[PDB]
Amino acid sequence: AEEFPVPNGFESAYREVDGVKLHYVKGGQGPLVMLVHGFGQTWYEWHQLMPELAKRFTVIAPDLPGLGQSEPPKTGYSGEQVAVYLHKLARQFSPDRPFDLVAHDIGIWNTYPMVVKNQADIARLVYMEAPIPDARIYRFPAFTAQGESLVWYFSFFAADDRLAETLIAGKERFFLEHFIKSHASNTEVFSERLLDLYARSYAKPHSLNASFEYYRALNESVRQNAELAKTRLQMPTMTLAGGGHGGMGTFQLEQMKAYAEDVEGHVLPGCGHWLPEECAAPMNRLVIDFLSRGRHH
Amino acid sequence: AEEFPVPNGFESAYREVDGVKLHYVKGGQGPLVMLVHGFGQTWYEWHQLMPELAKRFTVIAPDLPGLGQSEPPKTGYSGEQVAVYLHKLARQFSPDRPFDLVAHDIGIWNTYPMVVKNQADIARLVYMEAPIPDARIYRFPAFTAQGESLVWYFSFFAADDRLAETLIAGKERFFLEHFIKSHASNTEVFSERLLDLYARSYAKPHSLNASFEYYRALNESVRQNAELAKTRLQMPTMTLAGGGHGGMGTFQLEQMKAYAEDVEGHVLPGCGHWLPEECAAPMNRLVIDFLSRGRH
Repeated sequence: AEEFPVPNGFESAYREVDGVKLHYVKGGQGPLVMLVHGFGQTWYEWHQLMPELAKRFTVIAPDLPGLGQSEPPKTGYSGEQVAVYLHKLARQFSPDRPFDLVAHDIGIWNTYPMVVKNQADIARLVYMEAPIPDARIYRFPAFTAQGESLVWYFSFFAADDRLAETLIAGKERFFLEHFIKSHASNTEVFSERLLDLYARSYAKPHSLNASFEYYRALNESVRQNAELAKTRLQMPTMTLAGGGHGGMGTFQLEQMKAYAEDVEGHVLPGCGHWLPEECAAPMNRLVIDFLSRGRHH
Repeated sequence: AEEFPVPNGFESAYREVDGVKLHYVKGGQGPLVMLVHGFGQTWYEWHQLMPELAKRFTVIAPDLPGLGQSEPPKTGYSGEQVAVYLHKLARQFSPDRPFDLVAHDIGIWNTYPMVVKNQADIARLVYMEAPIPDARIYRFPAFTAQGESLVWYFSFFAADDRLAETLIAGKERFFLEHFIKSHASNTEVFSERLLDLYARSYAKPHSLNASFEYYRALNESVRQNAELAKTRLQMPTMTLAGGGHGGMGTFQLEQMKAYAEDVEGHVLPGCGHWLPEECAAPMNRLVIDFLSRGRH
């Protein structure tokens, strides 16, 4: 079965990596690009970008461990642990050449450690719409003069007693629509049909729990990254952020400058957190152009 | 019926104030002291303090509009709106003399405007365990290196789509236990019985909604207070805060220094947010002694 429709000419498949069955969707020919989704979603957030990239690259979009159709991690949910699975997955398809990486939201948390620990394996990097886990996350506000803040939910999801799963179980579809739209500028792209697809996936009990385990491991990820960040990233990097309601704005590039020697950043006006869906045309263009500076099919 | 047991020598009663039926528990004789509860609770949080205070004062403990056995406000849930009800209630019982005010948690939000606007009516003031709504609240962090922060709940409760009611309905007891214990140092004082009583009260649909409407009005209250704070408080004031897990620590007094000319503060080591229950004896002593400096 497939939780989301595969684009024409792509295949949905699985690869066992360190005892964990990872789902991915793959298509195209050429150098490898791996696209890594974030919270609330699955590989499917990339489905509009994938066909365009596949004209020039071999494209793989995995489901994060525990989310979509991927099994939960056997080690743990900290960035360094999850990054092992994703690095090994990518290297199965590109064992002799570096690959490109695009990541959104917690996709960043789950890839940064393998990028910094295997810099020669990463040709070009695109990060969008989330902080790399570090001390900066403790400076975000609980509450704002406009209402709910961007990341108060970090505390909700990290809370003990299974607070989040206990409250959200059975109400996943309601919760996800609120979470997504509250972090959006162009809310209209989130049709009831699209929200139904995403909600059905994360409502699987192991996926609902997995989602929150990423946040329960956040402080550990921060501790890991404090050490890792002693070495800056050397490969070409691009950051994207939304400039509209729900977006990270200038924070994305400003933090990345501390991590990367070679970074260019863009803030997309009228776009919130969900760049691939809210602002498909400009986001896809920025990504395709940036990756196409390097050798491609 | 009664949601909580009334102490001997006290009466559970109601008064209409601006078309809203307010519940309160009252006892004692002497000058008036009004005790105002906060979120997750009702007049009952004061039930241990009340008999002691009633030896020297007339004591009234109202349920906030929409909570306990009080009807929802017919105006709104902003601090200035709610304060009118509480001010007029107190004046029904103390028309000719200033009265004392003790407030905890959102009881502070719901009283500050009537205190600053009617200073001649307020003899002495005790505020514990919550910020007065102002820009300082925007500095509290969303997340900490130890896990959940103190006030991420402000965003959860203020969120639209009835986010909080929708997620919490059917799980009111579970949620309230987590909320209370996560903000406590002394969790043992919250027995299954006590938690049952508080949960049943705030689970009334209109009370569950009322609870969060106070937070949905918080930014409005901040804006209101920005104007009101141009006038400093002149009456003798005491602040209390918990020094343990869940408490506000030094914030309470430090904020109050910006508001009040005459203020003393205490931080109670080993106590969290729920001072009247977690640390009843020392809290009661400090309140009684502070208020007994005035004629009683």
